[PDB]
Amino acid sequence: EGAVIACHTKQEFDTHMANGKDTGKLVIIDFTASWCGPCRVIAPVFAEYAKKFPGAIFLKVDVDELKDVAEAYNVEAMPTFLFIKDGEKVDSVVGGRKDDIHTKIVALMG
Repeated sequence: EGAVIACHTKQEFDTHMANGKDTGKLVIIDFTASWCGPCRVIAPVFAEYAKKFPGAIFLKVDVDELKDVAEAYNVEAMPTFLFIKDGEKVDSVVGGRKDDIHTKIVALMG
């Protein structure tokens, strides 16, 4: 319903990722951290993108909660936005680059 889904377990992450893959929707993951200032700044923006693009799935993964998922995706700066289509990584934005994130959503959705 145009909401950011906070994934608190790998199981939670995987079920939403599978839903995206299955339904052909773009999935955007915000790899974030509670200690991260830049993450805080971009958080409400990511939430507003979720409302703006109800046809895409917006996931939030706290890197200290899901250390294995962050590792598997090679997250090495915070925040990192990964773009997933058909289950596979297709793009990324490193840092709270508001315009770049918007541009990439619009472009990858169509």
